[PDB]
Amino acid sequence: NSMKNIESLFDYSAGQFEFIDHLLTMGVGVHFAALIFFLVVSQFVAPKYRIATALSCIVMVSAGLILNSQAVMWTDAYAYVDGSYQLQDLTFSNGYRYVNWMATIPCLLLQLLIVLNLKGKELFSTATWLILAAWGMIITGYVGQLYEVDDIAQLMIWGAVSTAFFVVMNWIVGTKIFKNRATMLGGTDSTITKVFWLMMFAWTLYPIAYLVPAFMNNADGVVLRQLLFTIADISSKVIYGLMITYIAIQQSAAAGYVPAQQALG
Ligand SMILES: CCCCCCCC/C=C\CCCCCCCC(=O)OC[C@H](O)CO
Ligand SMILES: CCCCCCCC/C=C\CCCCCCCC(=O)OC[C@H](O)CO
Ligand SMILES: *C\C=C(C)/C=C/C=C(C)/C=C/C1=C(C)CCCC1(C)C
Ligand SMILES: CCCCCCCC/C=C\CCCCCCCC(=O)O
Ligand SMILES: CCCCCCCC/C=C\CCCCCCCC(=O)O
Ligand SMILES: CCCCCCCC/C=C\CCCCCCCC(=O)O
Ligand SMILES: [Cl-]
Repeated sequence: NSMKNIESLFDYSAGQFEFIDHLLTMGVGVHFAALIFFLVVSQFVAPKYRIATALSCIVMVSAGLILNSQAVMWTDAYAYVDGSYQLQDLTFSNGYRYVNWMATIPCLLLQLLIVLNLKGKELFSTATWLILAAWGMIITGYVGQLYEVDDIAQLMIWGAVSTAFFVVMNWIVGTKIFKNRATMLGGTDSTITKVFWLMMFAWTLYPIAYLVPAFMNNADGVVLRQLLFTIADISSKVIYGLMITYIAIQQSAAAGYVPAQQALG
């Protein structure tokens, strides 16, 4: 997993290396700061939607820990020798991000179905096919990135299969959204449409980072990839969670829940 990724192939100047480390540690503070927000505001959510904010708290920490682990692993592996940071130990890899995706993605999707006001049979059903679709996407994508150094052909083929799941996944998401927004309260039938387009954008940065080894196989591609993941993380997890929370609170007010009615006031 360490020799299979392109990061183990290049030396990095002090600028490139300190910039990556600063990206990873910044994502930590952003997520753990967001955690405190999602934690505090969960009281302003009616019980019907409160799980939606608790799932954001889980994502914030699941991502913050992996990011924090990525930073420490980033430093342990490289040592400044003769004007450039050089690989010293095989401990860094992007594979740990994919494991973070197996957990955060089901949490990001489940809280979307909760603000849409699904329940019972359809919730457990729609939730089962989206996760198995996301898992199939994450796994096929994990196998392909194991060849981002040896077999680029395999990366493409596995990337194609992973994209097949991605398309099917979003098709189910969009279908459920536009077939259930009329049920949403407080005027959130418009906000949920915006969250969807936020989804379609942020989630599409990952496959672009997945392909950086194919069109920019250099140290500046390693920096571009992490910069892409950083933009994607902050949008698919933080901003996405803020919109989900705003929707959760808004409907809580419309339903007559006072802590949300006084919070928005
Ligand atoms: C040889 C390797 C095997 C190739 C196979 C891997 C490719 C999978 C892609 C599409 C089919 C799977 C998706 C089919 C989804 C049908 C179920 C569904 O979508 O229903 C959900 C519903 O909208 C909510 O209740
Ligand atoms: C490896 C490449 C394989 C080929 C893949 C490339 C082709 C992509 C085509 C469509 C994307 C669909 C994205 C999902 C967009 C949301 C669709 C939706 O919301 O559902 C329709 C709705 O019911 C209407 O009102
Ligand atoms: C941290 C949050 C999320 C939603 C991570 C999401 C990742 C993806 C949607 C990755 C998608 C890929 C596809 C479409 C095909 C190439 C390989 C990937 C797994 C990177
Ligand atoms: C309520 C407080 C909100 C902010 C959360 C706490 C802020 C923590 C700040 C930095 C993250 C700590 C982990 C980064 C490690 C830095 C050293 C390294 O490069 O590995
Ligand atoms: C591969 C694993 C498939 C998982 C299937 C989906 C499981 C989702 C089950 C529900 C978890 C969230 C429960 C929150 C519901 C809130 C509504 C209520 O309070 O009754
Ligand atoms: C660690 C928990 C794993 C959970 C797996 C359950 C989800 C399975 C979904 C579809 C898997 C499709 C990927 C094909 C596997 C072959 C790739 C390989 O050889 O490693
Ligand atoms: Cl991530």
